[PDB]
Amino acid sequence: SQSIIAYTMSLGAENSVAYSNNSIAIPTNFTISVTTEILPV
Amino acid sequence: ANQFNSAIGKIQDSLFSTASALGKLQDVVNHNAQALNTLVKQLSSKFGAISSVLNDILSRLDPPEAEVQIDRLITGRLQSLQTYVTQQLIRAAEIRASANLAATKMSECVLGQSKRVDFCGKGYHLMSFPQSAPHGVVFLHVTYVPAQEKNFTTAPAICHDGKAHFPREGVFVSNGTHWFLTQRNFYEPQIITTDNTFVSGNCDVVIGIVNNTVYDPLQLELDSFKEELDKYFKNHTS
Amino acid sequence: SMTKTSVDCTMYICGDSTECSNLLLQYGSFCTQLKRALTGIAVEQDKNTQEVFAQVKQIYKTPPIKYFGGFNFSQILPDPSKPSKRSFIEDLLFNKVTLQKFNGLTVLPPLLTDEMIAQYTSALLAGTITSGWTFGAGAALQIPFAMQMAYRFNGIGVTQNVLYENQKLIANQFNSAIGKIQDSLFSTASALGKLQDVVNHNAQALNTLVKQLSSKFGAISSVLNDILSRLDPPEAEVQIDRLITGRLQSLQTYVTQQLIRAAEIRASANLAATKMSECVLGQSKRVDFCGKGYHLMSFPQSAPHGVVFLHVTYV
Amino acid sequence: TDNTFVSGNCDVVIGIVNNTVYDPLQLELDSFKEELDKYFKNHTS
Ligand SMILES: *[C@@H]1O[C@H](CO[C@@H]2O[C@@H](C)[C@@H](O)[C@@H](O)[C@@H]2O)[C@@H](O[C@@H]2O[C@H](CO)[C@@H](O)[C@H](O)[C@H]2NC(C)=O)[C@H](O)[C@H]1NC(C)=O
Ligand SMILES: *[C@@H]1O[C@H](CO)[C@@H](O[C@@H]2O[C@H](CO)[C@@H](O)[C@H](O)[C@H]2NC(C)=O)[C@H](O)[C@H]1NC(C)=O
Ligand SMILES: *[C@@H]1O[C@H](CO)[C@@H](O[C@@H]2O[C@H](CO)[C@@H](O)[C@H](O)[C@H]2NC(C)=O)[C@H](O)[C@H]1NC(C)=O
Ligand SMILES: *[C@@H]1O[C@H](CO)[C@@H](O[C@@H]2O[C@H](CO)[C@@H](O)[C@H](O)[C@H]2NC(C)=O)[C@H](O)[C@H]1NC(C)=O
Ligand SMILES: *[C@@H]1O[C@H](CO)[C@@H](O[C@@H]2O[C@H](CO)[C@@H](O)[C@H](O)[C@H]2NC(C)=O)[C@H](O)[C@H]1NC(C)=O
Repeated sequence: SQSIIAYTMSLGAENSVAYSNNSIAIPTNFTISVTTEILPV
Repeated sequence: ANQFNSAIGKIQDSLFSTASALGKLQDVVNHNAQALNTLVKQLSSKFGAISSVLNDILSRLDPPEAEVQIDRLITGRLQSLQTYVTQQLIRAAEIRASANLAATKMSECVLGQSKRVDFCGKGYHLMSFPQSAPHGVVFLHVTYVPAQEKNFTTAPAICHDGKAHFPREGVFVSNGTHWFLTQRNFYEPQIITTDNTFVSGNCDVVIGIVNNTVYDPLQLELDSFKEELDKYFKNHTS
Repeated sequence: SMTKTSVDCTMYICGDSTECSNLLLQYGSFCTQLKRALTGIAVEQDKNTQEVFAQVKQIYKTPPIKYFGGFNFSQILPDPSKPSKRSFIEDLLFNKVTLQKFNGLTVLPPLLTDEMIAQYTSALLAGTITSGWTFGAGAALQIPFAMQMAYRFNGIGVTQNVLYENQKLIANQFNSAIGKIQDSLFSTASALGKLQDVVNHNAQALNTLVKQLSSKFGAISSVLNDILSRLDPPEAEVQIDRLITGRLQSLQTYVTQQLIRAAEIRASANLAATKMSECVLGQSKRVDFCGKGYHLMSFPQSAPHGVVFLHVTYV
Repeated sequence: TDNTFVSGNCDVVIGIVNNTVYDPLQLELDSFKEELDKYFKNHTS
């Protein structure tokens, strides 16, 4: 039973940075990401 | 190479089946077509005249009477033309801003590697490739994204011999017992030596400085050869 | 962004007059174009706000303990003791920047309420003080603020050992500079006039549009019913058409001016989005882009119809 | 010599001045050589 529902905007996840006092997060791998950008000329 | 190949393969699916982008060029085309259509359909309005056809006004009225109706039509159609031209000038200015931006992106993302953040994609810019779309340009922005993060215990400096050691390029990290010096954006642990660290003052000024030994390869080789020479001298003496 | 408005040509021009609207019909689609233009402006305002502020994948929060190496961010961090969790600087900006419906003119509300803008600003600030520039170029990787500021010193060509040995002095200098930002924002005048200028320009435009209804334009009167009950239909046609032409000219002028001003605001919003991407989400090597001096960092703060970047630089 | 690099002779650069660029390796090796020479001289006589 599909229907139209109204909600309040969700701005994204709620992630709390684990900012410690003497701790640092270093990446150990990577990813090659190809995004797209379309521009009228 | 495999990751780039997979991403370029997925590009053909994240462009035309997911909507999202590619609507700017279509919006440009639709806006221009709509402007032309409104202008051409304004020819059917009367604007107060008896008929919207100049032939019908002229065939049924004497000159002095037809002047009024022809003038009503002239005023209305001139107003519609002026509105069209003003809207076109505003749209032209907007498209010129967009074209200047596209030219800047071609100069800086494609012809070189850009340090400007978020200018050429989300991530650290590697390069960009252009493609031509109807009335537009499509940049494929190849960027480098850190993937798997591990949290270590970090220190600002190292006090080995009463002198603070700061990293030449990178950060000090510890996995719990040992201290290494890695680069910023990829965990590549390296033994802290005098080659990758520089001394600046004693260890009584920095806040958070920790205790660790700093390896000196020159002193290591010198001590080795000195021990060998001392053993040889002792053997020669007795 | 700027105020998103909307107009009803029938209401504004020939309000509740049957044979004024009947003659207005003869002008064709002259008033669908105005409706489409105002709709485009409104959608563009929402797009501008979203592009400027929605630069964060998640909503970052600082840890409960607010010690960042001695740098004191109390005046820019959110205040939980408020309905809208806004900072002290944001509250001052929202209180300081503060300033038609009767005839066909309506004002639409922005898609992002001020609470959502404040949440976005807090997310950007928490990311930039708990993870540096890493939160804008991928996942958020924490780093102690003293070490992050040493990174930023190394960026502008000064060895990091300069910051560590002068950490207390740099923290005190930053605290003094951030404490003067509450006074220099309003007393010095200069800036903060742009947002108030935008609001006042919108109010002036709407007031002039609704005051154009009191002009005769060569007709016997500016009231449709007064023309109706004074002259016969064939004679009243000319006066009603004069009124229609005058009010249509007023509406076209208003819409054209709105389009030009929306172009200017779109250019400014693109600049603000670029400044958020480059000054806040990273460290900029472009001169004078992120303040006078060698750019160290930046912090965003929402303001009514705009943004305020606090640019921390090294002189 | 750690923070300076050598390129050619001094007849090209305009305004090149005179000073002694300290060499830590040379200093340590010379000190060790002097100590070894003194030890050898003591051993011989
Ligand atoms: C970091 O180390 C310093 C220096 O430690 C000295 O050298 C080491 C290699 C080892 O031999 C230690 O026993 C030496 O003391 C520490 O400074 C010492 O602090 C203690 C306690 O207050 C004091 O009795 C000593 O005199 C200090 N030594 C010197 C040379 O100043 C310092 O406490 C260590 N810091 C931490 C956080 O562990
Ligand atoms: C870094 O990530 C890559 C990409 O996920 C990893 O490579 C994958 O490894 C898994 C497990 O062996 C394989 O099944 C996949 O086929 C690999 N992918 C590719 C594209 O080769 C890689 O192992 C990770 N590196 C480290 C050090 O963890
Ligand atoms: C932190 O990393 C070091 C370096 O890899 C680890 O020490 C190694 O431990 C293994 C297993 O016993 C030995 O074979 C290696 O020789 C050690 N390396 C060195 C340089 O000593 C250490 O175990 C790690 N600590 C933790 C808690 O994982
Ligand atoms: C992080 O370490 C610093 C010192 O390098 C701490 O600063 C002081 O820590 C003591 C306890 O060691 C507290 O009593 C003081 O109040 C702290 N100073 C200030 C100005 O608050 C700091 O507390 C440590 N922890 C955190 C979470 O920042
Ligand atoms: C950061 O600055 C704020 C002011 O912006 C400081 O808050 C003041 O604290 C003092 C001492 O308790 C009070 O007398 C003032 O009334 C406070 N001002 C406000 C506006 O609340 C805060 O203490 C500073 N933080 C640090 C660590 O020094």
